[PDB]
Amino acid sequence: AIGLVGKKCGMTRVFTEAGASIPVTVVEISANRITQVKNTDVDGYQAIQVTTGTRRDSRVTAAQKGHFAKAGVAAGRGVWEFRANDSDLEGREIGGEILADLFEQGQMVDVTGNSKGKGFQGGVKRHNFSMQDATHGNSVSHRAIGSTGQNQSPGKVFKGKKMPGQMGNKRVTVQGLEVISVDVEKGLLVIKGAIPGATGGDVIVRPSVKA
Amino acid sequence: MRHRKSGVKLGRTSSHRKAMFQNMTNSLFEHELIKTTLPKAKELRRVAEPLITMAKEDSVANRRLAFSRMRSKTMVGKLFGTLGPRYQNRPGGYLRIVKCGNRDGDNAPMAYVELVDRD
Amino acid sequence: SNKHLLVQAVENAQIIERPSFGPGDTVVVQVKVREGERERLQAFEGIVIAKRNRGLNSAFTVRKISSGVGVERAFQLHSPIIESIEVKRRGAVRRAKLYYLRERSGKSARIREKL
Amino acid sequence: MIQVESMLEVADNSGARRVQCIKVLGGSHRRYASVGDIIKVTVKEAIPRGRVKKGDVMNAVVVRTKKGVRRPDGSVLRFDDNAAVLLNQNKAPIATRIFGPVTRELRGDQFMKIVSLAPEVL
Amino acid sequence: AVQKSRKSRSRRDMRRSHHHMTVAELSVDATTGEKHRRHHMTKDGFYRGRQLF
RNA sequence: CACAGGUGAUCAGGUAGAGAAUACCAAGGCGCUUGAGAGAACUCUGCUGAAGGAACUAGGCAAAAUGGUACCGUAACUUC
RNA sequence: AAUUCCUUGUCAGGUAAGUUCUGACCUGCACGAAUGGCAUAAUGAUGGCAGCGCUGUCUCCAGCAGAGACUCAGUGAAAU
RNA sequence: UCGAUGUCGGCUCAUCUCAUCCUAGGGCUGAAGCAGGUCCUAAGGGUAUGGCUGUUCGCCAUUUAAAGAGGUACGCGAGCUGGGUUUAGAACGUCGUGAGACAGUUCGGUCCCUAUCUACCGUGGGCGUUGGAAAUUUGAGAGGAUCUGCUCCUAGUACGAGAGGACCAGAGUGGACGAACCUCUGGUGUUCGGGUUGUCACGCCAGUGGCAUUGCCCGGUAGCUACGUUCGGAUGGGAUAACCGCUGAAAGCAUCUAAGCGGGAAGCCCACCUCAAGAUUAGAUUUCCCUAAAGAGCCGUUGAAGACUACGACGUUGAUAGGCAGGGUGUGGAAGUGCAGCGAUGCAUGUAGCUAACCUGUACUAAUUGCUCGUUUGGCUUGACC
Repeated sequence: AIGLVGKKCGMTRVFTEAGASIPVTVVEISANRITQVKNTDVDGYQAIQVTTGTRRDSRVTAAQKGHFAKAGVAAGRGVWEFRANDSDLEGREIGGEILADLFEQGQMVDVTGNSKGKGFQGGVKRHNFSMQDATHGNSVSHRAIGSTGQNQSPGKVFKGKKMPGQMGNKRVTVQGLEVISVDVEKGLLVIKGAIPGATGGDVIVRPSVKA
Repeated sequence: MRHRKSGVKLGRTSSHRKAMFQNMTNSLFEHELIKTTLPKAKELRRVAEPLITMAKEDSVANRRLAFSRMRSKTMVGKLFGTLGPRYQNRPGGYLRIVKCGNRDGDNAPMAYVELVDRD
Repeated sequence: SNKHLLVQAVENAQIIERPSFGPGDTVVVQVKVREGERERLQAFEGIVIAKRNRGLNSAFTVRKISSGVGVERAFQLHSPIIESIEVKRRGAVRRAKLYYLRERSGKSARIREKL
Repeated sequence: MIQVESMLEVADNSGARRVQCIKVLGGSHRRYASVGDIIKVTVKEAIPRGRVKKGDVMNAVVVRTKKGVRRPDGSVLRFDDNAAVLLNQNKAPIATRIFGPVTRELRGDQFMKIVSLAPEVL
Repeated sequence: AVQKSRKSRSRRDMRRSHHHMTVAELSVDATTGEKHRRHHMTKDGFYRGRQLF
């Protein structure tokens, strides 16, 4: 149930010999150093804590510097934790190594990332609200919300009403994506799909939960 | 949205913005030290430096190309006369921005734009 | 060349060699066709009216007039569907994209030869 | 991309000249019909003393579109007109001649005599 | 459109509880010894041991 | 109100143009007494738009479209 | 029918489908001959209906430009 | 309620009920099969586009698995519209001597409000969480999502006189919906490249620039984007509804029920995705630091982050931004010169010149070890241990 953290490198295509174009995305997979192994006895639950990337020393706090030093690993750009089980905590020891070898070609994986942020967005784009008449006497409410409720009964707006607000820039998971190719010497992970976020953003890849 | 976009609007049309930075570049080439708004100072680096780069090698085509973008035969002659063979060995960064506070009339952030090497 | 280093590796390993051709030229593209189980090569002759050069993402659209109605097909250059391309007539045009030929039919849908 | 109230050329020997889409079949709110999709049409112009009279309501198959049909390699294949071939009450071609090319999305069992009679099958 | 009752002076002042004045960051210039805003030239023109006039 | 309104007559440059239209200029006169940023939703005013083309709607409202000169050619009907 | 309630009268045409439209019928609730009858070329920013062209009217909205909106500095209302 | 609670319909946006339209599970059937008919359970999702008419409705056309019945001020005009109704003009029919009138008709006819409170959608500041800090997190809970067609095979088998034609199993391919994304196909692309009309200017020619909607036109990078691409709606667990039981007495029999043991739905609770310790019950783990420390903030360079914020990166021990270098992309053949031509122009030098936002690098410029906040071992009671 454990995965790895990567960085979105952009999209491309993979051509099959039969003459099909596969829309793929490239995920750079640096070393995932294991910074802590949490178990049911010390933490109440089993998980693996990993780090990847690098940070300069001036940008690493003393508390983090000691957290990494106990593991014996270099400070990464972030710290991510994967919920595991007894079978997953087999060869995973403190300061260990997690490469792209975790995945094999043809395996369905779950990729999570932060979506591109659109900022404040109206109901038309945020919630697929129908636009109102561009002509036919329509006043200054072309992309307006329309009605937001009923009359005196209930005399309020219900909670969860679809309205303008912040769009994107949220955690989003795409399921059922195939691993097109794995290359570990160069830290490659080619995956079929779209992978929420922009180029350069951190993405987490885990084995698919649907199965 | 504005993702990965470049350029300024500065509450002007594009024709006005183009003419305003042409005037600023000519003024900076003449006096070599001007005081302007900090957002304008930062964007002036993107219209004034590429003219200095192209004047590092002097030719009729380059001389005529500068005049197309500057429309000042006094500053184009100065650009290829002294500004060219002063930044020949300098790989960019021909001018520096120094913040100089706020404007009295409207409290706009001000900055001096100075050419490097004795402006 | 326009992308991150590591996407360029996934793209350089997939590059088919092909003769060079500009827009305006007449080309024959041999297209791999599979009926039920047998593979043959169908030919698509026509005028290159547009091409986008994007490395592995390169493409070119070819316009021919098949039995009255005109047909355009935007071939993906580096695709094993494209068996081969050969240039028959080199064209002499003044513009990357020949989109104006979609309103030209006969004696006006013709372009000068590059010699 | 054929939708209701869209005119299509007739690409078979049925006597119809232009037909208009009045329904995109195969779904409650199905919006568009591409090549290979069955539509309900009204014939708007017909040839004199033909098999189909002006004003009939019948079935047709879209055989080529101006929007174009995509291929697995990513290529698009566009035409200069939107054409249809008139069908039976059980959605079978009534054509003995096909005019112009058709695409290879008509391969199957019900549109085989449309592909065999087509001058060109892309 | 408009209020149905006047706001109390207490409620009006709670809206004013985020109304602060910005205080500039200052520094002492190495050469002139003068106080100036951080990352700004001194009133007589000195910034980071450099003259402007 | 230092208000986008109204207020009679006179003078009448150039290049295009039938023109006192229109576009760019002359003489002359101005930049319309808050600015600086940013470049969200939404509003206004515009530009472009795949495929379809009135399916919109009370209604083609709005928009789009047409647009010049010369020549050819032009129907029902008519009080000719 | 600018008159007809019953009424979306009936029949014909137009549309895939027409309470509107056109033609006709006459059963004129409740036309009718200078509070003029029936037509009528031309004319109308007149009412209705139908087409071609054309289109962001719409399917279904997208992108972009400018003015606000947002932030800072200055001045500083309103109804309640 | 008349010191004013805006009428019908449409648009937009909904929320609930179940007397259920579809899908799901059942009993009976005048249930052979396929299709139905009734009634029970069931509200999780879904539940058309048009022609006519101001219409709601209704008729009709074509679909669909289905085109549900209702409540919500006959939901919704400080959200839009304004066709009808219902002002003032005018006319017809009719009534009136008349002024006028008509749940008769007809043509025409100003829809204001910058949001204080509640509510809701987002996004912050403060304080608290038994010293402080950097991170990682558990999950009390909350929300989202929940639809379905067709084809193949089983099998032309069961069933049926034939016509026809399955349940239960399995494989695929869609439609509507949603999310993410921009590799592809396209759209846009007003600091990219060209063509071109008029005029003005740069002394003039040449070459360029201003203005005319970006003057117009043809293309087009990045980004954004759909109509493009990819993915999703689970076939699992638990307890149940109707319904069907097993054994079984009250009631020697019978009986699903009283004791006891089962099956059983798209429904409930989990399972998937997102949020979540202000869960004041304020949780947990790993480190770091305490005569201003660990850190945080200000400031600066900024970002596919963003209204302001917040969040992310960087600040010389540096690639954070701009420039610069080299590529790529786009445009399509610069200028100058030469040649051919009377000339317009064509050709060569030369796939040239230019090239936004792209890629990779590079300290040239700008990111000043400056200031502020934040301390000094963290109360007491009890128990175990020491």
